[PDB]
Amino acid sequence: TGRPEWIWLALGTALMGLGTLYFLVKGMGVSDPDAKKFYAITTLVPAIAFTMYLSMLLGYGLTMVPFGGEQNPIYWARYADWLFTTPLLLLDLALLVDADQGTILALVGADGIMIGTGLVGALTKVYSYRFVWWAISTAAMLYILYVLFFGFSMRPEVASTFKVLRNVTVVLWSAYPVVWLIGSEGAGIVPLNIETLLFMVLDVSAKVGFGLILLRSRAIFG
Amino acid sequence: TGRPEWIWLALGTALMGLGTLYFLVKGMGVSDPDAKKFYAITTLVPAIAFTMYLSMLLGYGLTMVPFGGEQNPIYWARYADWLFTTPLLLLDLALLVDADQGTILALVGADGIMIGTGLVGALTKVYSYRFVWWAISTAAMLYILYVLFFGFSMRPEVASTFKVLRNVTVVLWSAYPVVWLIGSEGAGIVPLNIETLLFMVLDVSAKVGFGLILLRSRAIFG
Amino acid sequence: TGRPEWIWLALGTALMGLGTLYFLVKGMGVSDPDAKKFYAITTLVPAIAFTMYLSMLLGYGLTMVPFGGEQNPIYWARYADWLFTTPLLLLDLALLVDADQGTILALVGADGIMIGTGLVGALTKVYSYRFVWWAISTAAMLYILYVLFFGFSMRPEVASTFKVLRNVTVVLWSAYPVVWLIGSEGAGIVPLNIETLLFMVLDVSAKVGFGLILLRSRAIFG
Ligand SMILES: CC(C)CCCCCCCCCCCC[C@@H](C)CCCCCCCC(C)C
Ligand SMILES: CC(C)CCCCCCCCCCCC[C@@H](C)CCCCCCCC(C)C
Ligand SMILES: CC(C)CCCCCCCCCCCC[C@@H](C)CCCCCCCC(C)C
Ligand SMILES: *C\C=C(C)/C=C/C=C(C)/C=C/C1=C(C)CCCC1(C)C
Ligand SMILES: *C\C=C(C)/C=C/C=C(C)/C=C/C1=C(C)CCCC1(C)C
Ligand SMILES: *C\C=C(C)/C=C/C=C(C)/C=C/C1=C(C)CCCC1(C)C
Repeated sequence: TGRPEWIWLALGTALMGLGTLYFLVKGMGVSDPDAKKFYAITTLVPAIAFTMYLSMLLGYGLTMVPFGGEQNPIYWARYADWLFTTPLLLLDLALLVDADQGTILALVGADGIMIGTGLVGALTKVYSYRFVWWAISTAAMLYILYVLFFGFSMRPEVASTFKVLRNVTVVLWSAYPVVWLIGSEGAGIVPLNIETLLFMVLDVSAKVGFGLILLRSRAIFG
Repeated sequence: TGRPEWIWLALGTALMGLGTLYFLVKGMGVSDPDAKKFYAITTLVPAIAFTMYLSMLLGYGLTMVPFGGEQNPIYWARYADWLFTTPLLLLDLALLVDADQGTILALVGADGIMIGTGLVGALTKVYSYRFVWWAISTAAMLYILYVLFFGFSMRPEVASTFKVLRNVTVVLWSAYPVVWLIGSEGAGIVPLNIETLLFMVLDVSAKVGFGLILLRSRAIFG
Repeated sequence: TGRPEWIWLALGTALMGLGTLYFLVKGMGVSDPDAKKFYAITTLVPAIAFTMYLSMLLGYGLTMVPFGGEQNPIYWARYADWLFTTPLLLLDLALLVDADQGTILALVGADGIMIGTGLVGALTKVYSYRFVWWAISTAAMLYILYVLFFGFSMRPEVASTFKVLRNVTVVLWSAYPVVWLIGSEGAGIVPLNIETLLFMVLDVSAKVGFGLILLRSRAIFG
């Protein structure tokens, strides 16, 4: 359409949907309860992402926020996505290592704060304050990464899959705050169509890429 | 008041409240933990519905959405209701059959998508796109119905209650997308006071009717 | 800033943050899973409260609501806080007594209704109706207090800590509806800077005060 970034929202919509369908199919047959648990969280992730990608594509998930002397296009639908899919991704990890729910509770609530403060920042109309929220959200992200490495004898099946996925997580996830900082939500350094591409590549990799590594491994089974 | 559908929102408010009070009373005495679990989910359902019915009655849960060349009255409070009560109803079913949480996870997330996409559609200002969201929401509903029948040796107590409730669920729930399609959110075929009546009858049956069948059966006990 | 209540929002921000940091530090070392579970819920509470306090301080968590012939400043961010932290506080209590999840389900859903109806009332533009929602929210609160005393052989460690915390809860929590009634959301009896102070003292006591009593006791351990 009339938004130059439309193409990347369309690609992302498409990629998230085919990823959802693929994992849906693959999960057909599965009766292993544990595996059952990874399939559900892992298919749901790009399915949610599919709908929020679509909502951005169709314009619904877009709003204008005034700040720094301009009317800025903010895709808020990203935070509706992440709010659910980021804890679910952390859920895949906790289960994979069989995390005490006390740690799961810390991960999921730290995540909510991360995203919730992400969202507040996205929509705050006082230019400098946006970066205050970014910082707090970053701190929660840094806490989550802390736990990923430091908050955790696992079955050797689980170990190599866990370490890979954790590696993929820290590298991908750590990129989100940077893109946010220099893109349209932040200093306005990198234009919106480029930011959206960046987020499209991270989003598909962190959900569909992450999911293919998880789901093709017997780490997930009994 | 000045809205012809006021009477059905008042009736629904009333019926949901007396249903809540009745189940509250009935749950008095109960110490069976399992039964405890069905009473809580089952009383909470029309209690939430009570407040959202009230919010529509009082006008709070109503908003105007512009599309197809008119200003359309959309009761958004329905989705605030369903968002919580529909997974809770699916929760009553999963527990009753002792569903693996992997399936519960699939049901509850598919439900969120259903309602969440329902809501997006309700509020989208591009007339044709509303039906895109309707379709996606319908697909999630069809998936849920799939699991209800196909996603599941149960204690014979549970079986006859389960089958009845599942039957009631598929027939009632399948009616919601139709009403949405031809009523005010959709093609505008059936007027708002009639749609609201339809939704009032489905809502009370699916929550209070469903609940009386559940709660008068020993299916729920130990 | 230009809002006389700014000082109490700043104090509260500060106190909630240092409380979060303190509990974070204290939870360092902890490997007891159960204790793990109380630390996470208990640190998360003022961390959420910290961000919502900040959001009010910075003006984001503030909105104008028209009613009774004036434009009223309503801090909605309080309900975004309570929505998560009040069930979490009830969670600390249920676990401490090892509540059946059927009761936990009743507590947490009754809480959601309480806060959710609190919020509807806060934002309703029909002056008299606000007090209808207040009443319904109060009823849910009274139900929760009912369960706290009546909805529940515990390990004697847990007992004296439980009774104290429950006492602190009933007295603090019962004060919130009163402040709401006579303050700016309600009859407008007590000015906003005074209400905000009241809420700041309750909030810190119910979260940080409550948490210090909980976390310095071996009630939380194995
Ligand atoms: C059945 C399988 C293997 C995959 C099909 C699912 C559908 C979606 C695309 C699959 C690709 C996943 C790769 C994850 C990681 C990334 C680094 C990809 C970045 C995305 C950008 C475009 C790349 C091309 C593709 C269209 C596959
Ligand atoms: C104690 C018991 C049995 C019930 C009282 C609870 C209060 C609410 C009404 C109970 C009725 C439930 C029937 C569920 C299914 C439906 C098909 C009903 C459709 C509703 C429309 C009006 C019907 C009349 C009533 C006011 C009972
Ligand atoms: C390490 C410890 C003991 C505490 C430091 C955490 C930081 C925050 C303040 C701690 C105080 C908690 C008291 C809870 C109950 C209340 C009745 C307090 C009402 C608050 C108002 C101001 C009181 C002064 C303070 C700044 C401590
Ligand atoms: C879609 C899946 C991913 C995995 C999205 C992850 C997003 C982060 C980890 C986002 C982080 C942010 C931070 C740390 C700073 C404020 C802005 C963000 C919300 C983008
Ligand atoms: C209140 C309890 C019920 C049981 C409500 C159920 C609603 C559905 C199952 C609603 C479905 C929708 C779909 C499938 C299509 C888009 C519009 C709806 C949200 C009405
Ligand atoms: C921050 C922790 C607390 C413990 C906040 C508690 C708030 C209540 C228990 C709030 C109750 C309300 C009621 C009962 C009546 C309507 C208005 C309120 C939402 C303030």
